[PDB]
Parts: sequence; C-alpha cells; structure tokens
Amino acid sequence: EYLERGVDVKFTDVAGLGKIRLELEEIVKFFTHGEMYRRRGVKIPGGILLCGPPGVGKTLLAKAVAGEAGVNFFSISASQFVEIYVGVGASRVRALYQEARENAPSVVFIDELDAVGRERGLIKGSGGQERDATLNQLLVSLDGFEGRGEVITIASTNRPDILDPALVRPGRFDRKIFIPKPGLIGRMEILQVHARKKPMAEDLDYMAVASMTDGMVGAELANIVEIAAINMMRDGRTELTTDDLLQAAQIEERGMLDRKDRSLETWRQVAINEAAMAVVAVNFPDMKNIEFLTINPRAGRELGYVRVKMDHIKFKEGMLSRQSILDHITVQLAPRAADELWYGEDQLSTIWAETSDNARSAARSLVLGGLSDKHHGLNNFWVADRINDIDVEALRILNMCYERAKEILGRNRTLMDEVVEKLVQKKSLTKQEFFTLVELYGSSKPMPPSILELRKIKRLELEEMVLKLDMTTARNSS
Amino acid sequence: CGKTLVAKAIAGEAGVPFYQMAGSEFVEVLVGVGSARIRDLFKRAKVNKPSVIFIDEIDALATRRQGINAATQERETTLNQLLIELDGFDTGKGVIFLGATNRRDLLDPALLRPGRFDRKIRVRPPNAKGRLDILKIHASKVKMSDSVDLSSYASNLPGWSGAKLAQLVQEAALVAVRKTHNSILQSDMDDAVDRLTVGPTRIGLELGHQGQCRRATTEVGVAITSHLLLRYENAKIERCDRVSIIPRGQTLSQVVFHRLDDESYMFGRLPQLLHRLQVLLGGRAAEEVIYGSDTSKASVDYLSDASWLARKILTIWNLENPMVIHGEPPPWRKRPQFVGPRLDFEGSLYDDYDLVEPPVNFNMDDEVAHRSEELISQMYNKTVSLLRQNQTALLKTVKVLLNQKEISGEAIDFILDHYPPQTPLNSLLQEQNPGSLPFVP
Repeated sequence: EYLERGVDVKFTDVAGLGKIRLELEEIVKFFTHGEMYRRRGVKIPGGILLCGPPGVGKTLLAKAVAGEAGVNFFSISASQFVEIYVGVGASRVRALYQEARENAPSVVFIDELDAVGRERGLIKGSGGQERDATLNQLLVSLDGFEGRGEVITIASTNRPDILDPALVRPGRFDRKIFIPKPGLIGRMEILQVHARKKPMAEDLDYMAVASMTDGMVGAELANIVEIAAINMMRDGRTELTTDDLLQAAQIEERGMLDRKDRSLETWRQVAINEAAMAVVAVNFPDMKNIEFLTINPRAGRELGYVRVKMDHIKFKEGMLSRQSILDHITVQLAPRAADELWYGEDQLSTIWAETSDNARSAARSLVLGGLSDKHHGLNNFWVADRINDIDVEALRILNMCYERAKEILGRNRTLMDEVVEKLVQKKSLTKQEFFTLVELYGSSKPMPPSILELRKIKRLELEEMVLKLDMTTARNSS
Repeated sequence: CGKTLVAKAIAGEAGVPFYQMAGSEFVEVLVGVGSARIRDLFKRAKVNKPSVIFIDEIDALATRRQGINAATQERETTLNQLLIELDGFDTGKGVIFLGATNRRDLLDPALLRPGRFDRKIRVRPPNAKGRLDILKIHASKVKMSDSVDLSSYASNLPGWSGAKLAQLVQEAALVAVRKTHNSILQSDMDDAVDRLTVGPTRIGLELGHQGQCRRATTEVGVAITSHLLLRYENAKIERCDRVSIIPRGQTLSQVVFHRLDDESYMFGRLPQLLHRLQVLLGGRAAEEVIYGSDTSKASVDYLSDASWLARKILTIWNLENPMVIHGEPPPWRKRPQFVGPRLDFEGSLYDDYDLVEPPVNFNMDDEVAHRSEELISQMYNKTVSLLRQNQTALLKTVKVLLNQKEISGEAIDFILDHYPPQTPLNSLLQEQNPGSLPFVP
C-alpha cells in the first residue's frame, strides 16, 4: 500500500549537494558498511531530519538516498494520518512500521511532520487528541520497546521549531541536517542538470543568469528552465542563447512586460523620479553598483525600477553601519526633493508617497534600534519626557536626510536632465551608458574613508603618542 | 468576465474534446467520491487525446487551511488527489488543464507551484473598446434601433463585465417589451442603465417640502461649485451630468458624475486635491449661504469625507512640507460607489496603502490636528466666499430642480451663463416663474 516501485534516483540526478552529500553517503555507509559500525560498539542512528526552505528537493533527496542505498523506499504523506476520527491513524502508523520492519532492509520517508508533530496542548479539540495519540504511537514505535535496528526514518520539515521535544530526544531524531538555499555553484549545477533534457548551445554562460536570480530556491531554478522551453516562437530563432535565459530571469523576477497608452508628461514624471533615484544612488557606496534603470511599466508596478547588488554577506550578519542607513533614507528621499526641485512645493505629486514612508519607517527604526547617539542608544525610558523626545530625533534625522538629498540633487542638475531625456527617449538604460553619462555630467563625490584607513591613521597616531610618552618619561628620567 | 466562455472558445478553436465540471460538484458528504470522480475525469481525458479539462470555481476545492464535520477531510483528500494527478502528467500527452477562479487569495499555494499551474492569466474587466465590442455582439442578437449609440454606453460604464452588459441588453429589451416598442430605443437603454445603477423609480413616495429642499440645496450646491471651479480656475475635476431628487433604490437624491480618464487618476497634484476638497465642502457651503446659520444633517456626510481627505493630504501623502513621522488609518471606511461623490481620484479615498504607524509622541498629533483644522476652515471659507458671490444662479438652479425634479449639467451651465456674477436677487425674484427654464435640449 505505502510502497513505491521504480526508484532510480541517485546522487547524480540531484544537484547542489555539497558536503551534505558526504553526510548522504554516510547514510549509504550506514546501509553498506554497517557491520563495521556495529563491531565498533556503535548504535545506528535511526533518525535523520532534513530541514530547509520549501522547493529544495527534500523528496528528491529522499529518493536519491533510497536509490543509492539499494533498499525498499516508503514515502507517505503525513496529512493522511490526521483524521476526523480517532484510532485509524495509530493503526496506520503501526501497520506502516510493521511492513517497513518485515521489508528490512528498507528506508522510509515521512514528509511535513508539522501536521502531526505539533506540541501537545496547543489546540483544544478532538483533532488535537487524535494528533496526540498518533504522535505517541509513532513515539513508541520509534524507540518505545526493543526490536528495531534495520529501519531508518527520513523526515522533511520546513519549520523545525514546531517539532516535539520528545521526538528530537536522542534515540528518536538525533541527526539534523539543514539543506539551505543554493548559493552560486548549486545554481549552476541545478540549471545544468535540469537543462540536460533540452537541446542547448555551447555559448551559454549561465554565470550571468545565476548572477541575476540571487537567493532563489531550486524549484525556482526549475521554473527558470521552464521559461526557457516555449517562448521562442514569437521570434523563431535557432538555439537557446544567453539573452533568452536573461529575459526569462527578468520575467520571473518582476513580471510580464506590457505596454499601454500614455501621455508625455507622465513619462517625464516617471523618468524624473527614476533619475532622482539613480542619481542619489550613484553618490553613495552602499548602492553604487547600478545595473539597470528603466521606466517601463510591469505587472503590479506602473513605476520604474533600479537594480543594485552589493555583497549579500553584511545584511545576513547584520553588520550595516549607521552611515549605511542614513544614506539609504537620503536615497528614499531622492524622489520628493526632486519634485520640490522641478515642479515647486505647491505642485507636489503623489508618486513618492511610498518611498517617503519607507524613509520615515527607516528613521524610526534607526532611532529605536540603538544606533542613535542621543544619550547612548537607549531606546527605552520610563518618564514621559524622554519617550516624547524619542520621536523628535526621528523627525530631525528625516529633515537632515531630506536636506542632504536636496543638496545632492541640486548638485547634479545637468546629469538629471541628460539621464531624464535618455529615459524618456529609450525607456530602458543599462549600466554602461548610464555610468558613461554619470562620468560625463557628474560632480565631485568624495568617498568617506573606510574602516581600514581609519584604523591605520589611528594606529600610527597611537604609536607616535605612546613613543612621545616614552621620551617624555626617558629624557625626564635620564 | 467569461472565463468559462474563453475556455469554451479555446476548445472550439482547437477542435478537441472539452470536459467542463465545477469544483463544488467534487465536494460531497461521502469521503472518497470526489477523488474517484477526479481519477475518472482524468482517465476519460487521457482516453480522448488531445483534450481540454476545465474546472470551474476551483477555490471551493483548493481553499487554504486558514488559521484565522468530515467535509474538510474530504476536501483535503480530493485536493491531494488532484495534486497527484497533476504531478503525474507527462507533458507530451497533449492534455491541457484549466482552472477558473474568482478569489486567488483563497487558493492553496501548492497548486500555484510550478508543474501544476505553470501559467497564471488574469482576466481583467473589458476596456471601453472591449465593452463596445461586447455590446455589439449582444445587440446583434436583438432588434436594435439606429438611435442607440453603443460607444457612449461603453465609455460611460467602467468596470462592467460582459455578463453585466448582456443583462443590460436583456433588461432594455424587457423595457421595450413593457413599453410596447418594436425595437430597443435609446430611451430603453437609458432606462435599463438607470435600473441597474440607481434602481427603479417608486410610486409617489415623497416626504414633506422641508426635507426635500435641503437635499436639493446640497446637490445643487455641489454641482454649482463643481461647475464654477471648472469655469473659473480650469480645475481638472469631473462634470455633473444630471441631478435627480426622485427616490431611486435606497437613495433619496443623486448627482450623476462623468468619470474622467484613468491617466489623470494617478498624478493627483495639490491644486486638484484642494479643488476636490472645495467641491466636497460646497454642499455645506450652500447650506450656509442659503439657509443661514441653521444647517442640517444632509450636508454632514460630505463634511465627513473632506474631514478625512485633508488628513490624507497631511499624514499619508505628506504633501505639505513640515514633514510628519506617521500616518493614521481611517476610523470610518466607506466603499467607493455610484452617484455619491467620486472619492476614487487616487483609486480610492478610504484605503490607506499600508502607510500607517502607531504613534509615540502625542504633541505632533495635536499639531497635525491643528493644521488639518486650519486647512479645512480655510477651504470652507474659500468655498463659502465663492458660493456667496453667485447667489442668483444657485437659487435659480435650486428652484428649477425643485420644480422639474431633475436637471442636467448643460442646464446648470446655461443658468450660469444667463446669470453672471454679482447680479442682484430681485432680478430672479421678479420673474413670473422661477422654476421655469426656456432651454429645450
């Protein structure tokens, strides 16, 4: 009933494994070299749990490790265990573990334990009672009494925090393996292994494609492959090339490109907004690298957009400076000030009503996030005066950033005009031409010194003053 | 919008078998019948290849497990069977599956994953040209008079689906049958339009003269303020088509407003919003300049919207330039609708775009309240000063609308042309009949 036929997935059919594959072949060793494991006085760990984002191929990983193990494979949905009546689920898991026991050697797979692995006492109902009964039955089948060494369970959950502490107790679910989002090389391998089944060209550098689809799951890479199969009848070309995959990545990243009737002043307004955004984005190190700048309307966003990719390591670790945030608010204050510099204060539009709210939210978050230097951070107080004064600093930072944005914008009026003319004329601008116009019409942008230069100057100053103390002690003593 | 009609068109153009079935037909009392029906339908489609399967109202089966009987278990089992069947499809077998839905939010995201629903096509309501074509198609089936101009009704009915246009044509044919007309006249079209929009007219259900002159004063003042703002400062506002005070449906009075093009509904500038605020305050301005200091409740409703709109000027949009730190949600929410004032100039009036934050400092709140009161009082004073300079035209329009029970925008424009500013009231009061108009449209 719960048995499958025709399992042939191996480690070659799955891509982007890394050192996890090593752990995977450990399971193969657990299924092959087990006599040496047992002779060294070691109990076989029967519980492995794969945790990660959905779409990483948890079922594919289970199929691959089952095929490489060379044993019978069981894959069962956990939603079948939950029933409006109580009792059938415990019998189902008992019969499941029994047929797994008699089919030894074998490996079983149970996906989405979050339906049946919830805490006992979070919902008051008969369904919760059935869930508790099934959880206890699987608890007693896994470790409860002696008599199982050859059946190994495989678990695949997206939220490991809902797991019962009874299950993760040593002896039931001890091995925990995280399968993360693919980085760079995993995306190459997944795209290539999904693209073997389609005729493909030899000039196809997937590096740029994966450099566009940063931080996307393997199922999304399969989708990118899927938007590289049909759509070529409109032009009718010969072979799949780089630009087709680049456009497919652009489509799956933002949406379908649609053209509608429009006036000229609307295009001028949108291009002025995008021009302000890009011009202020140029003058800061936090978002200097600009790739695309367009004003074409898309699905869900009539307004234009800009693309920037600074290294994604500081955001994950949280090492962003205060100057990194105070600039960004200025960037989010780029559109409205441009309106004040182009149409007057009496004719402010309502297109920047979203970025201006982002600027004020970022200012409030920076104020109450400990980055403020009013007393020393201290985003919490007791008396009413200091709590009232907390919000005033957000307004002061907002006004300072708005004035800085206004000054920066007034510094670059010629670059403003040239890039806005190019935006209304071409509707899309790449990195090369935009940076060429920035070089032709830009002003001075003195970059503030980084951490290394400040460290070096402070180190030489410290050494010189400590050696000054050295002579002022020595020649005074000698 | 004819999603089922579109699927039937695809099946007819392809010349392939078409298996249409509703999702609610898969939901029964006995558990497992729906999964068996799913399997049988997929098997029958696989027998007659190529084929098109169509499931209407798939949200009945694919309802999300919301965290806000055995029917839920049966629905889950049928959805799992559908997922298994869709995942097991080989692409080269030539069977195309279509699922129609009205609420994409209720759908299970598992179905939205690649491999089950690869293409997601949004069937938007038809445009003016599309509504014109749909009206032509539906009027090809019924005897039509040459005086009916379908382009005007296509342009004047935004957001109308093809089914609604078909119902409009059928109701007009029914009206023509009731009026014993040999063909659908333009009057039948107008009657059907008014029946669908504002409802049918009642039979002599009228209140006293006191409670009617007030509604007349409000509607005529709003229309006069809008027309004057169009005439003098060339405001980018709407136009008053017609005003009625006959009860229709659940509304005792109405002002039909012609909807402008959508390209002017995005870049709402400060003068346009201030002029619309003046239009909203024009009703209470008319009550103040006509009925002195004894106003009524019939002008408070507009007084509500203006009292909210200025707030959206100062907090949500941040149009003035002392910058604010947080917005506020609307305490009262009113749906955009028919003959009541537009309040959809930026798509909607009572819909904050998730730009609200809870406050910490309470002094900025009273500063914002003071600024809003100042702006509201200034705009109210401005519209009262504008309306008080034209009293003969306003009173003449009030009397004409009170006599005829209906008036048109061109009649209001003619009243404004025949009554220049600063005319004395004795010119109107010396006429033989104030509620008479010598213009024949």
